[PDB]
Amino acid sequence: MGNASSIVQTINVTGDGNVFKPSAETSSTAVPSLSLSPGMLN
Amino acid sequence: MGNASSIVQTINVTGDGNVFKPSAETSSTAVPSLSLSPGMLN
Amino acid sequence: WNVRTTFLELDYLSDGWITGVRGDIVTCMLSLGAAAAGKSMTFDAAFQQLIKVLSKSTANVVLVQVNCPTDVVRSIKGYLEIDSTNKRYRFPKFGRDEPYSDMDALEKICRTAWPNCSITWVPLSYDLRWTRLALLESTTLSSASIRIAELMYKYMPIMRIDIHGLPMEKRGNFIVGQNCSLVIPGFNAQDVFNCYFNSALAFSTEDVNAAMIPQVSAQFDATKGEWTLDMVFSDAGIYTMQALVGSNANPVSLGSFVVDSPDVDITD
Amino acid sequence: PGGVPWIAVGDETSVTSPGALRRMTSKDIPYIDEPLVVVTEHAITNFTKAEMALEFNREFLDKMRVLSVSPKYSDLLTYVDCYVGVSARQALNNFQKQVPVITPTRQTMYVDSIQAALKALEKWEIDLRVAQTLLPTNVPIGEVSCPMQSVVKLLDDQLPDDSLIRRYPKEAAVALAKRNGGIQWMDVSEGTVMNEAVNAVAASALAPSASAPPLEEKSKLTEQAMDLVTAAEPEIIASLAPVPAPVFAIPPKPADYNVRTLRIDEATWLRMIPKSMNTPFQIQVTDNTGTNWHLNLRGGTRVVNLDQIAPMRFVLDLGGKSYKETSWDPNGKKVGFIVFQSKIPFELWTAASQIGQATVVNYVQLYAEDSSFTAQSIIATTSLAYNYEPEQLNKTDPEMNYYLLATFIDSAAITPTNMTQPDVWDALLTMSPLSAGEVTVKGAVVSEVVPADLIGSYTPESLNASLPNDAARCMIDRASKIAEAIKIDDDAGPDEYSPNSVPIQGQLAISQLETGYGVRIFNPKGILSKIASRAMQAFIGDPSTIITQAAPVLSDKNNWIALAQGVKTSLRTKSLSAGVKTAVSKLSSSESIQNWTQGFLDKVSAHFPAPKPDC
Amino acid sequence: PGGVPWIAVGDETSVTSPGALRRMTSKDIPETAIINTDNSSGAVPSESALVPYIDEPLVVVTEHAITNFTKAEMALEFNREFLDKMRVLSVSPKYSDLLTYVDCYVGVSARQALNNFQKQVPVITPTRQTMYVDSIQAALKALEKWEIDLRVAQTLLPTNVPIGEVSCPMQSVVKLLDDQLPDDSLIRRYPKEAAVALAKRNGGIQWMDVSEGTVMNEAVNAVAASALAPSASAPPLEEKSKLTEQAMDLVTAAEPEIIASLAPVPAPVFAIPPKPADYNVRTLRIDEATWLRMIPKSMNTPFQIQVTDNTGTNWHLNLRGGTRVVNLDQIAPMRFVLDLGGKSYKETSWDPNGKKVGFIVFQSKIPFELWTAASQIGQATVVNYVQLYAEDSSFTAQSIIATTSLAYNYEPEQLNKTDPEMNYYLLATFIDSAAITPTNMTQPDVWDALLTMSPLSAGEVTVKGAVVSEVVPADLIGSYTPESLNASLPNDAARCMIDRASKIAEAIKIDDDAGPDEYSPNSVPIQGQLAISQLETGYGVRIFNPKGILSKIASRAMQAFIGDPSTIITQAAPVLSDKNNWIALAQGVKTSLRTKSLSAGVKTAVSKLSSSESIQNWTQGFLDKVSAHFPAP
Amino acid sequence: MEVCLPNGHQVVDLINNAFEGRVSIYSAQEGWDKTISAQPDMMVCGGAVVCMHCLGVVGSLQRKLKHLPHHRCNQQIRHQDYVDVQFADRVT
Repeated sequence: MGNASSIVQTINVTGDGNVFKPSAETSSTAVPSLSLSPGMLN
Repeated sequence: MGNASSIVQTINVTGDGNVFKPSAETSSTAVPSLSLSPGMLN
Repeated sequence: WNVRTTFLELDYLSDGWITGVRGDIVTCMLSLGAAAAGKSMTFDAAFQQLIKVLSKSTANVVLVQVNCPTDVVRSIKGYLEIDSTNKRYRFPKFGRDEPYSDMDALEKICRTAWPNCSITWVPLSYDLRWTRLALLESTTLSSASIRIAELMYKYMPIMRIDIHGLPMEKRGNFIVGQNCSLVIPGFNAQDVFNCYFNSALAFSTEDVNAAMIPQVSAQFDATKGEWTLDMVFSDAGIYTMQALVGSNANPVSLGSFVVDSPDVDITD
Repeated sequence: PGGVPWIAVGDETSVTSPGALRRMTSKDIPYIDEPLVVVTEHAITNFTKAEMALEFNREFLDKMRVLSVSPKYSDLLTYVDCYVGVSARQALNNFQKQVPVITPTRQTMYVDSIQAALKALEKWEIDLRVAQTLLPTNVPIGEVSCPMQSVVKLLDDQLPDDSLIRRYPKEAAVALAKRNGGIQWMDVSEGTVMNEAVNAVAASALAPSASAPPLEEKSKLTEQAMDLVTAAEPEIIASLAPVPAPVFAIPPKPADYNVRTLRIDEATWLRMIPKSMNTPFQIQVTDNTGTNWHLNLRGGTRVVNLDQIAPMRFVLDLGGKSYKETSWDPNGKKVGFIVFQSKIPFELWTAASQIGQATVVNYVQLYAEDSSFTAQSIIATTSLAYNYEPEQLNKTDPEMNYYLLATFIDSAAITPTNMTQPDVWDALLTMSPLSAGEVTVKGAVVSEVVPADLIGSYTPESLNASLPNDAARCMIDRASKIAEAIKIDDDAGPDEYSPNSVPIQGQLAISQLETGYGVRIFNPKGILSKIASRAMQAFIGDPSTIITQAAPVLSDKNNWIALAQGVKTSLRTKSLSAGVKTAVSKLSSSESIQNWTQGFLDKVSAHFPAPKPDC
Repeated sequence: PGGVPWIAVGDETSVTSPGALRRMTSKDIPETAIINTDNSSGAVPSESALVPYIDEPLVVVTEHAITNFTKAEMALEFNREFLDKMRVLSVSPKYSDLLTYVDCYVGVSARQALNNFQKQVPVITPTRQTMYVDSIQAALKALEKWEIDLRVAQTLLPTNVPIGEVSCPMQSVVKLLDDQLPDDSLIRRYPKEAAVALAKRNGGIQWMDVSEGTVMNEAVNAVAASALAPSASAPPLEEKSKLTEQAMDLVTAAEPEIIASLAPVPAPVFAIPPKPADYNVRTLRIDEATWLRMIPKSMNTPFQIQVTDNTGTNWHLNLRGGTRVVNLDQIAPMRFVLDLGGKSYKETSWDPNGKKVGFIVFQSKIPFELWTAASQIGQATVVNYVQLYAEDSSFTAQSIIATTSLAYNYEPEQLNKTDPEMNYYLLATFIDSAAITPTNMTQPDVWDALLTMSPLSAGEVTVKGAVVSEVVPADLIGSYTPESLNASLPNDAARCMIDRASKIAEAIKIDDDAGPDEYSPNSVPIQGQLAISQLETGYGVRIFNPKGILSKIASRAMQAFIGDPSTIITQAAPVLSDKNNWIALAQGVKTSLRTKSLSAGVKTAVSKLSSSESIQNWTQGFLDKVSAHFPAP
Repeated sequence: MEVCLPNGHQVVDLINNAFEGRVSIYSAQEGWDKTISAQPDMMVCGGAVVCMHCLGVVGSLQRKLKHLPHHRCNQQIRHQDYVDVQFADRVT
């Protein structure tokens, strides 16, 4: 999370009313790996 | 398996005419694995 | 379910499982007597085994329904019979049988297990708050059944043990009219005590002569740092104690004790 | 498609526009509002397969009164026309019709329902697996037969007493028929029997042909070989340019040494006072707790030097040694480590003025027992531990010198004439690195290493006296994977040319044709083919030959680079193929296993005899 | 969708129960039969007496199978020229011409299939699928030697450069390839076919046309090449994906949650295939090895006993002060091998050559220390024995014992274990058919020899020398001194935990590339814990450190873990002994790996690019050599 | 910081080194010197430094300790549980 600065026009990092509720169902993911095998692309 | 009895039935486990003949072209699998990578599913 | 709700299929008096459960307050109601009768063992051995398994737990408060008399031994004809030679509660409405023991043994066991615990005997007689669980459930009550329940609870109290509590000791014979003493450690010369008997202030130490008990006195010893209370009671029952320390508005609660009626032997 | 759906807030839109997009919610479909997520095709297909994995056991699921209605994932997906993408720019650039969307709550409920059914089916699944495995139900090649009544008799005979088949035999029969197409049940009402399996494509993928191995095995082996070579990172170990140490290093392993038996010239991480000093002296050292210990130094004393060594942990064991002298007894004595730091070099030390700042870091007590030899005593096993972490010291001043010594200590002064042993270094030492990002060469830390110059430079003694974090061991452990992959990918016998040995042959031919100093020689193509074959075989049988000095062909650099590139350029150009010898051997072995299975089924039929024909 | 097709049992399009559906066959769809096959491959016989006419079932083919078999056929199409030369399979199989498209019910069971009606699904019989697989497999089988020779031709000289481009006149390449290629090769017999095949596989090779003149790229696999190619600033995409996937697989195998549990975990779930261990029983210290016993020392009355093996032969042996035995209770099954090679056991009054050494097992209710006069021995028999041999020794005027492999298996199930009072012991010593006089033989035993123990089970775990039913993995951290680790049994829990954590260490090293004292995403989990812990209140003097010192300490902790993975077990470890740091690191590894987005490290990328450029330079030099020593006309 | 118990052989070493009169004892007011009697705070047992308020291993000889390091202590050990070893050391 951002730090050492606050901006409230749109999203106040340091303001009230924000939620920090980690859960098993929500988890966290990006794009780690794909399918780039030579035989399947052609 | 085992032995049983019913007044009306469709198949006979202990009866006659059943086939047990394993083959290479037949084999046996159910669903050993599935591809559920985080990169693929989004 | 929404929060953790676990069900386990195993006897609780067996060993090898209390290391791995998470809890702070332990509840055991109407199970110990039947379990002890099923295995055909004395109540002392059953309580010893239960305390042994609960020693290794992480609990803070223990609430156990116990077979033990908190008054003179008398029989309630038709609902409970007491056999004293062979310590034995018999329940004729259900045709059942259970053993029982005394306050001294259970207190000694708990004091051995937890050297600085506080034992209280939960007072539920004379109280009508539990009726909130009956009238609000569309259930019809009667007064005579309530009285029978009070008289049965007189012999089946709830023992509440607080593991990290304030020790105190009993000296005299807690009988109506006799001399009974309390020895309370861990307090200073500015502290205050007050006792409660059925939601009414029986006595205090701020104003000794303004008490409602026949005779009360209090002394302090500085070398031992102890408070000595000498009392003579008039009414049997269960009394609770509280302590006020310094200028605090929240009072620290001590245990409770039981005052018994005189003998019932009559002749002509 | 993927990401999330969006809705235009205004009429004005373009490829790159400020604002103009808001996320869709449950209000926009026809109160609690939840976001929507676009579902891909991969998820749909995989979840449908997961559902049918449950549907194999419908008869049992219906006997037990669970899962009356199937999940049917394709009901939960809602089709809509909208901008789709992960961000607003991508959504602005895209527009698709009939994308499927769902809310997280419904997805969680769906997956929970599948998991609940799978939890309820577990014991049934294990029971069917036991029933299938109890007697051979699959054969590598061909076809074998056995009467069914004998099989059911054996199953009734040997199945466990709590098996759920003994409670539901007809349902188990139908389930086995679904899984295995060999087990077929005749239809009584009509007198017809035929295959009732639902898995007939993977069966064809896993089946051998008349003369060739299965496709799946070939594809899997090729993929495994490529994965091993890719992990080996050919570019790093073929580099002719410096590469940083953190990139080159891989997790290290301990090493075992004997300090006394080593020679000074090979091992450059040791310092010994010259033997010509001829006089001893004694010093007093204070440990961290203020205790005083007296120890003696003399000629021949050896110390490990801690300057150019990476953070390292030393564990020492004295077990089996005697250290028993005419006027000394090892029983009840004490041995310990001492760390010296001084501005005077070790070889110049003559008096206590030169010992610098000293400290007894660790110490133990020695216990002695009778040994195998008569009237001889040996010491019990000890584990003296020290952790050289340099950063805890003052490494700012350059003139400082650090040394490590291990020897006897005592609270009283040790008489020089009683004990003439220099130290206790004649014992088994185990060194293990503590930093996996720093590497040494020949006994000194190096900032970067050149992989193309380590090859063909170590004599056997130099390789012995290496520290555990040497670059040579990283090279060996990074070439071993290539060796294993080549062995998986090849079946060439003695002196048989293979696509994995010819790059060396081409390099040898070119090098032969060049002009250089020496007596020029010429060879045919056959001799070069044999030479390359022997070189590759020696590499495979011993991955530590590239670095060993004066190797036949692999000491050179061009040969190594050519081989490393050849591995990739050969593995990448296969078409689902296998060796000739491998194929024929697989066929013969499979036929032998088929014959053994058929014989076992004949034995099964001989016992548990089937009813004789009725009429 | 997959499974099988289903049809109505004849009802008037009113299917309101799973009892009105029956499985479709080839009679209901006559185009799927064996006689309606187009037979373009010539496989099916044309004689009418040989083609069978029976009812086969139907299965549904899914898109994955369609695409993969379609690419399998193009694998064959890479070699059409040679396949033409041998008159093999003149017409392409064309899988899509075998399927039949039907509107039906689709499913595995009738209840599911009833509520799922689909249109235009492709079905096929098992027989035609098997025939198609066989045709491709035979075509593949006919090309083994040709493919091998083609690969040899490609790999003889480098045809691929890691980055950039290289060049050479093709006449020089052809001269070299004629000079070096083997005579057995089919390239020499069929040159043009090989040239066309190589031009299809490799885009570098381009053949000029004599009739017209245009020379152009003709490879058919450019997309895969671009997926493999490196940009001039980053590594290839596929390599990054492969590396990250391998690291994720290692983390998954290591079971990060098992090795971080705060509640008891059963022994079979925690265990892994173990390894043997070696010991010297005489050199061990009894207070460290809790699994040995020893008769009290300074005893001055040796005694003799007799004992008989399972063949009834009587044997004499003697126990004295100092004799050691091994507890055979509460250690799980285990196999012992004892080897005396290299030891002497030589005295003036006794010579080992020709003597016999044996394993002897004792059962008694009396502790081994309180034994004397042979009355306390209890029931005992000889298990195994072997005869020694002597050879010259390096030390002058001495001799040594040749090798032995005295073996014994301990299986706790067979022995009765009826009385908990009963004790079991094992010993190894000299035995002989004549009584051994105490003066001649003084050695207490022959335990001065190498001893290898290997576990005989995979669901048994001990701690410190006694078996347990469950373990708490978070309670093993920082609880072993080094002396207690060289005296544990091979089935110890410490070894299992160390081997499991080695996979986490390998994964972190694979993913991360950081120098000394540099922060990494895999080392901040320790840092947060250190900060919060140093703020708290316990007992003793508090010390406050800034963020730089904490970052350096955390990095050093992670490095010390990676280099030596057994520090978590070791007692009094600097920072890794605390259980919070271990749990935080183990949990954070998964999150750190799962959120990479096709990326790598800066140091890796720069070094990789420099290495590849050096490789192209060397390749160009070699090609200059080839073009210079094989002149073009 | 969380701590663990010492092993058996370290306790044996402590006893042997105690009935021989060589124990090293840490007291806050006195330091590492054992000339003047005081209540112990740390004690060296078999090559480890253990806190005397809980008997959990708090450090090792390989590093120097200026005073009792910060840690988590249950503090359920009193002076009458270990005065015997102090008596043996002083008397010896």
